[PDB]
Amino acid sequence: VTLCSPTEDDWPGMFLLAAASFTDFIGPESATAWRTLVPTDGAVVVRDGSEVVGMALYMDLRLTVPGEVVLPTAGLSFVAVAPTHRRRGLLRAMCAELHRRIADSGYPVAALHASEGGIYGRFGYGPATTLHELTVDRRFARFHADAPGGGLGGSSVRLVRPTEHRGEFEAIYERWRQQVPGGLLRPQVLWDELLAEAKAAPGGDRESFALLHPDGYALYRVDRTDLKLARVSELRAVTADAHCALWRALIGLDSMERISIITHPQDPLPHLLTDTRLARTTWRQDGLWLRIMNVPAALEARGYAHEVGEFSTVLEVSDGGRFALKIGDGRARCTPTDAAAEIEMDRDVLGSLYLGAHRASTLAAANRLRTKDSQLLRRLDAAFASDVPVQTAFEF
Amino acid sequence: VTLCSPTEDDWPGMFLLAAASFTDFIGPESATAWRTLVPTDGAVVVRDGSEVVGMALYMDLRLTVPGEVVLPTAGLSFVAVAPTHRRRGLLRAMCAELHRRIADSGYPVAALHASEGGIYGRFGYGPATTLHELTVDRRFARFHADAPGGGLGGSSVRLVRPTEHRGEFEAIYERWRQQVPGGLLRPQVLWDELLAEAKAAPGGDRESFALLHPDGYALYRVDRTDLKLARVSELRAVTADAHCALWRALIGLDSMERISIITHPQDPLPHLLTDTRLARTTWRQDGLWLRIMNVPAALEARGYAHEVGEFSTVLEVSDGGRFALKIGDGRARCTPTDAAAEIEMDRDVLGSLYLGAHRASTLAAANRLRTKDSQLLRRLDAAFASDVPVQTAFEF
Amino acid sequence: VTLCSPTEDDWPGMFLLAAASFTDFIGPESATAWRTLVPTDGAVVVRDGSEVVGMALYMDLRLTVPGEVVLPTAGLSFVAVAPTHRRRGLLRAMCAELHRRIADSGYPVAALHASEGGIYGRFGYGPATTLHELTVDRRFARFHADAPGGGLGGSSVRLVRPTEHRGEFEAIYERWRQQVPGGLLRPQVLWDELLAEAKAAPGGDRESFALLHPDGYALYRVDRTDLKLARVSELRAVTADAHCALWRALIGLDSMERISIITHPQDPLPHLLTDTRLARTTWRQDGLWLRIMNVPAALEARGYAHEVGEFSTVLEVSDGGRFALKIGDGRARCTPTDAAAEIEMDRDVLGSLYLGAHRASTLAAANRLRTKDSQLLRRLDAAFASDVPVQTAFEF
Amino acid sequence: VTLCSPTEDDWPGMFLLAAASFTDFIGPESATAWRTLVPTDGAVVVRDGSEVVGMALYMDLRLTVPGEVVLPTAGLSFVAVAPTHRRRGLLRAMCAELHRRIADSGYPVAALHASEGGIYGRFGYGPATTLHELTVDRRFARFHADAPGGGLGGSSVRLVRPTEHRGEFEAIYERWRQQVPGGLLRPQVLWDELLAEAKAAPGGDRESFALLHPDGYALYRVDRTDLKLARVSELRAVTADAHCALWRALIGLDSMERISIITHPQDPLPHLLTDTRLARTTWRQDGLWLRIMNVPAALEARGYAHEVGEFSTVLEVSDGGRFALKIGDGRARCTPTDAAAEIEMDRDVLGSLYLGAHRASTLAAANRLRTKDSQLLRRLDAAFASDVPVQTAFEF
Ligand SMILES: Nc1nc(SCCCN2CCCCC2)nc2sc3c(c12)CCCCC3
Ligand SMILES: Nc1nc(SCCCN2CCCCC2)nc2sc3c(c12)CCCCC3
Ligand SMILES: Nc1nc(SCCCN2CCCCC2)nc2sc3c(c12)CCCCC3
Ligand SMILES: Nc1nc(SCCCN2CCCCC2)nc2sc3c(c12)CCCCC3
Ligand SMILES: [Cl-]
Ligand SMILES: [Cl-]
Ligand SMILES: [Cl-]
Ligand SMILES: [Cl-]
Ligand code: NA
Ligand code: NA
Ligand code: NA
Ligand code: NA
Repeated sequence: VTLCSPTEDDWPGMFLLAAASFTDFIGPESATAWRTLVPTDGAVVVRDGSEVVGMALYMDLRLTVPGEVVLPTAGLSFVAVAPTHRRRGLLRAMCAELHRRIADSGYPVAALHASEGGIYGRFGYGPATTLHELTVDRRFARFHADAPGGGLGGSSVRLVRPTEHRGEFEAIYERWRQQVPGGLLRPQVLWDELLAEAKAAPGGDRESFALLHPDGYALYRVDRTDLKLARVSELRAVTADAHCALWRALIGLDSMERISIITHPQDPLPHLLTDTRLARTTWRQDGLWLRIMNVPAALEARGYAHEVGEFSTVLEVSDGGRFALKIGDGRARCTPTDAAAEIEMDRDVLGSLYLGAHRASTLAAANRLRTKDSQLLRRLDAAFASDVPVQTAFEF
Repeated sequence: VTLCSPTEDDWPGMFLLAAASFTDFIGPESATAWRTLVPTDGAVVVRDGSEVVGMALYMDLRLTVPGEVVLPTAGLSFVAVAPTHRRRGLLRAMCAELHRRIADSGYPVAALHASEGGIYGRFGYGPATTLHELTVDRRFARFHADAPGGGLGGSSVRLVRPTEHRGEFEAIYERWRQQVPGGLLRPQVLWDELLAEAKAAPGGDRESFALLHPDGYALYRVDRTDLKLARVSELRAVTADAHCALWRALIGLDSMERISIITHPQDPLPHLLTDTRLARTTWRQDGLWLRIMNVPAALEARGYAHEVGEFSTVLEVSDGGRFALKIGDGRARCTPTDAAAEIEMDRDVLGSLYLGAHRASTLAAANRLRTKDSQLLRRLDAAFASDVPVQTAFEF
Repeated sequence: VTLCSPTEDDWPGMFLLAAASFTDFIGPESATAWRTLVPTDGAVVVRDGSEVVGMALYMDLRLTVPGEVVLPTAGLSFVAVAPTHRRRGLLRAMCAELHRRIADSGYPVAALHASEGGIYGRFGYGPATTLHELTVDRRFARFHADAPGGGLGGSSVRLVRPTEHRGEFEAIYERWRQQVPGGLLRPQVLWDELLAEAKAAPGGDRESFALLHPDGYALYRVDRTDLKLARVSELRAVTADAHCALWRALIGLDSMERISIITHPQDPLPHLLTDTRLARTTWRQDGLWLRIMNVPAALEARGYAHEVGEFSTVLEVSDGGRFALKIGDGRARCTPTDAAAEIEMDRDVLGSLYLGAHRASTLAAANRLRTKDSQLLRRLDAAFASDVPVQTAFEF
Repeated sequence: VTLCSPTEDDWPGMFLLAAASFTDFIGPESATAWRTLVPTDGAVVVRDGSEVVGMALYMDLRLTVPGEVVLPTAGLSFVAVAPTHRRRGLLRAMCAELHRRIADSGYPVAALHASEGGIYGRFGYGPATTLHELTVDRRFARFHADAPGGGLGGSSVRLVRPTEHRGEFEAIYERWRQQVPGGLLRPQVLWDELLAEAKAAPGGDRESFALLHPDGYALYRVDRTDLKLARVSELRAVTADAHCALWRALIGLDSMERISIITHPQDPLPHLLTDTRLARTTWRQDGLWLRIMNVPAALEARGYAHEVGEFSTVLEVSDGGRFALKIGDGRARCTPTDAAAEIEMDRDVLGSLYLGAHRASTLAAANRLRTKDSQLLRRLDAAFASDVPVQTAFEF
């Protein structure tokens, strides 16, 4: 049982583990496009001797954080252990090796999407964004008088084929991802992938349509089996006008009973309607998970709330260092100290605070975050809070 | 069609409308206990001529708001129009008369629980609290190492019969309701009611049990039909230790597969577990709705966040007045002005901001709240935000 | 195995067979009220030796037929064979004995409600009325401009308790049953029974409410388990105005999603709505079954369509006689003949034609009704057709 | 927003609206075969400026009406408004333009199949045929002694592949459609379409089989997911013998639990069985909708019942003219008058009466049809009634 970087001979055996480990496996044709995002020495395999019984890799990503700051981010993916090799500490050995390489490479944070919620906490990953499915019964949906874009004359929104308006989607997404915490750069090869999934599959998904505004788009398709449900796969809106305009078009899908979308907890859609209760939360789950690789680099890189007045404290991350933390004028200075800790937390808890999805007060109440000063707790809450609500970009 | 205060002759006819309008009607035996909370001239009936074709009333309540401030609150309830008299503007006439009496009586706010989400917005009520159902698959549930009360020696929690420990529940609730925004005073007659529902009913609900801590309780019963589901009807915890201790006991119900509870979005329970994903949000909805009766009285009565620095603005409520609003040191001064408005909103939107459940930024994005100053929006957000998360007390 | 009229000693043993044979058995308390409708020698029991292993009886009923003519009718009911005695020709022996007594007593027709659709055809019973369940999604339901009772001012309909308005229901029903084919006289003891079922049962049915017009009523209750469904148990309307008025009230039940009713195929309700498709047929089945005991007496008693011109024919009922049938001026003369048959049918087929529910053309196409003259078929169709659509009164 | 006849440049944009508006869209390959049935100037498009935001067309059809009379019929289809352009009166403008062209072209009637039951009533369309789904549990099904084709010797019915017996299906259908009200001429291109859908699709429908008699056929396939259900897509029988013979073969499908078919309310199938209750009505809905374009032309073209004696009246269609109507010897004469109206109805109500599906008495009871003479109502009922029951041909 040896842990190595895979050669080109190892990949056929990795795809077999992938096929047997992930249901959604789209096969080696689209594996070619995701492979370009893996750097040299981005991948580890465990061989028994011989076959592949374990793999993990990371991809080079660009993650937007509060203050419209863009961090180089190691995206962990394709993590699998063979059903023949469970409870052998392969995951722990592979994660330990990639984290070593990620840190040495100079990535301040790593990120992943979790197949289960009970695995990644112990390797220092905290859930950092919340997926929030809204299902609108669009037969009852009436827009509030206050709602934008209810005036006479033409609609700004067009119904289009995705593949004929690639340039415009790219441009709108690029604007979106730079202004929103949780935003990821989407490279050309993932746009090739996205627009390939937009066409109908034999005995599979139905054809995707697009609603296009100057400052937003919505990709959607009718459900395979439930022909009265439209699923919005992706809605990117740069302005409140574009968001409302796009939803007026989606509520216009008069052959549908229900529109569902996976969005964020602060989606304004419910407030656009006369009955806020028509936008039912049907599903909630963790989205992006964050491991803070370099605590000082990460805390200094993001912006903080300007409303909270300047304050200093000593933060201890369990096995992650102890730091004098000074926050004022929406910037942080984070420097080594041996002074007594005022705040203690595990590294995963910091990940969960970092994009403003979770409040320090909430984590404190569960004793995940320890301090003996309630004032300092209120000040952390306010500082780490994100002006622009955190959203989830795309699964990787 | 005449609108009057009901005499004792009108009540038999009101109960018939209640029976035909509300399914959960427990009949006139428990109507005697809710009737004590209705003041003289708290009720209006519409007669056709003759029978009752419309009714509405309010009850005298005490609602806790941010800053542990307790407001006299008109609780609207028992609102019904006969199926024979729809679309006749009876609701609008009854609401207009009660609001007149509520205002003249000197209540700064009114509140209700909504049977539908599309009715009460137009009479100035805004959803102010969020109900959040968590369903825990307790077969997988393991408490995090950080979680309080995992040490050796005795449990602090006892399994008891509710009716034998009334005094202790009352005391714990009284402590809870005074420290939590959304808290309501529960008078003796509603404790009589609650402990009567605690016993098993023939072909109805099963027997309620209680878990009792010094600083918290949980009332729960097994589901009528699903015998592997335990429903927590009510969990009141004054300390984080009590909350964790009570949940360790509930996760100890080893004959159950699932524990469900209707709680608030900031419930720390998910963070007490090694797998946060085991506490699934199964249901979300509006809880308490708030109509601000006197804008200056209400805005001046509540506490604000100490973290935001002193700031002044001019708020206009549509048909509710225009005010110079000055917030600093967690207090507000709200005085008449004819100066140009900086913020505009309908009266319902103010209700939704008032207990900190909804962010001004969110409502602004839906154009329910208008300003041309993003800095002022950030400052409102921060100020109106509640240190202690808003919870829902009991339905009325 | 001996077939006899039961003595008062036999009844305890009949109730046990009833309990074991019919689920809906309400027990001997309400068996006292149905027993009054059984004449002396109206009942047969089969004893093994000793216990009751078979029973059947008939009740004295008054059935309205086309031409507002009221026939004395033997109502077959309480028909059961013990599970220990199947395939022993007990049903055939009991039916043969009661039919003998019914004929000798001078009843022109017998009737029953069938537990299965494959039993009673061979004893000469034909399905004569059609039950037709309409389920209205009342959230979408809007009344057509043409619909009666949409004007300003008071409603004619009142929401009442059934038991407080017995006299008025009785009177309206009595008017209804005399003008509608399928109508049955409802004696005092069955009104006692109906108004006893109107009150709520512990772990059973919910409380029944009534909508009362001068010329119609609707009894309804909310479903045990589905709390958004209202079931209309009984709607009697003497005028089109009363029918529309009552449905405007039922569509006013704003807490309900769906109203269901068991009605007849020609119910005008769908045409009262802007969308006829909102009144979905959810269920269809045979209602009342008819055995013509005396062919000439029955054919001469009912009225026929005045529109068809006078015509003569020879009808043969298989083992029921052969008759010269002359129909003109909406009356029939039916006299013995040995002349060649022009029409042949089994006795059950005549039952199915007799109230106008089924067309001779339809039964002819299935070769249940034989003739070599298509003109005669058209003339039978037209003659037997009922001006007033046939309805089902109550189950017995 | 301009309304025009589409050029060949407009069609790509029409197919995109079709794809986004109709789920069942089979794509432009089969759009080529339906396009041949659209005359020059049979189509209208609405452009925004530019893209297609609205379309509607009509096809040249031949509809059989009572008296085996065949009318030229404008078949409205492919009617869609873009979700971006709702509530802009595009449907009303397109329907107004096509109705103008249809009338000027000299079509006496137009017809459509409705996607919802609440749209087309206001443009003068009445539901004229009833779809009636029967589901037979064929494990219990035993044919009555009276049923044709139960004798010894060979079956007349053969199990065949559809595509190998096109000529014979065509011939039988052609005979069927000329003798049945609701019948449509099926042109060669729709037989090409029907026999292309008869073969199995990858991850789609299973292979269609045919039962072939000299005087009837039944096309059927096993359900995609429910492998114990056979769906009869189409059963055409010219004689009662052929209908019974085909059903004896379908009840012979011994691997199936259930046979379902969409048929008409007067289908004799239930009467072919010993238990009529085995043929359960599972579904009912409106089929073909009829707009009478020229009232006199339409009323004079159809045959009437010979049984009703000669009678005269004055019919007023709301905004459709007023006519002296004289019916006798199964023919109508319909001429202009200013004499006082005896009958009044909207144009949609006439459509609903025209093929005999709905009775004037039923529509009168809902006040859709006004007269102060009950005798005249009985005479209309009898006259408009169809000897041959009305069936639905194929959806367009
Ligand atoms: N990284 C890749 N992603 C995808 S699509 C998103 C899947 C959802 N997840 C399912 C399990 C939990 C995490 C999210 N496809 C592919 S294919 C492929 C990789 C990859 C990883 C890079 C190496 C080349 C092979
Ligand atoms: N006010 C009362 N409450 C209750 S229990 C909570 C019901 C849930 N709601 C269901 C509908 C929406 C609002 C909440 N029971 C009673 S009984 C009664 C009153 C009353 C109102 C006071 C007048 C005496 C009669
Ligand atoms: N005749 C009676 N009816 C009823 S209620 C309707 C039952 C539905 N059926 C269920 C099975 C198929 C027929 C209809 N209850 C009773 S109780 C009783 C009799 C009786 C029959 C008369 C003799 C006294 C005992
Ligand atoms: N007219 C056409 N029909 C069909 S198949 C029946 C569909 C069911 N409906 C679904 C919605 C309600 C009405 C019935 N396919 C096509 S494809 C096509 C047309 C068309 C209309 C003619 C213009 C060429 C394009
Ligand atoms: Cl999102
Ligand atoms: Cl709560
Ligand atoms: Cl009925
Ligand atoms: Cl059909
Ligand atoms: Na809005
Ligand atoms: Na914890
Ligand atoms: Na009407
Ligand atoms: Na037959």
